[PDB]
Amino acid sequence: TIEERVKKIIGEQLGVKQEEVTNNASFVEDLGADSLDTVELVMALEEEFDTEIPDEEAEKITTVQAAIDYIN
Amino acid sequence: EMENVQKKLRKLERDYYQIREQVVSAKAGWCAVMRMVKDNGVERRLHRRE
Amino acid sequence: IQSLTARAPVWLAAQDTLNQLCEQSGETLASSNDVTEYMQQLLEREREAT
Amino acid sequence: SHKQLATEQYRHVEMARELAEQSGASSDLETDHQAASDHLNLVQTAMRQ
Repeated sequence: TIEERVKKIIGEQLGVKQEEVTNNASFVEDLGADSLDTVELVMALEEEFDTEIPDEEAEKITTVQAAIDYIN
Repeated sequence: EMENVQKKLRKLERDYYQIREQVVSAKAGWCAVMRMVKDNGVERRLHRRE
Repeated sequence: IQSLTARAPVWLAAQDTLNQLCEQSGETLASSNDVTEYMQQLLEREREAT
Repeated sequence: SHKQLATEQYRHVEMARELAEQSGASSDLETDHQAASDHLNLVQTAMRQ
């Protein structure tokens, strides 16, 4: 469904496939994306949904599941 | 004066929008190159971090 | 930050050469004294093989 | 700057509101002062009579 956006974009931003990401893991260390890569991921998510996410809320996406939690 | 700064905010917002497309489109290609480069080139030969 | 930035490139070049050198050998170096002792072991192997 | 502008607009609206009250008070005072000027002329007239 609409989550297909996130679970797609994440992979396109991290080089992993759609099913590679696990909800329990964390982007910062368990996916290999460093600070710059995570900034790029969150900002691409911002672009895709034509919305805005301030720094404080944006910093709360270190886990895989959060990417949908703030979305839906 | 402040309404012109608001309209400045709108102009700056569209500039930000442009920059954002640039960034995401660039990463899409970085992905592919770093996929192919893993044939031992990136290890130390191409990645001349100096 | 200016001091660190001026210093950085030299340290990085030195590290690349060091990594190449020790990886070329079987043993991994960690200090000046360590490099010296490796010199001595190298001399002993010279004078046996000869 | 966006949030500052939003906060400055909220402050601007508050200063505009208090001046609207003083503008009304000025019109009431103008009405009272018109009556005051009339009262002075009425007293000057009474003194002459």
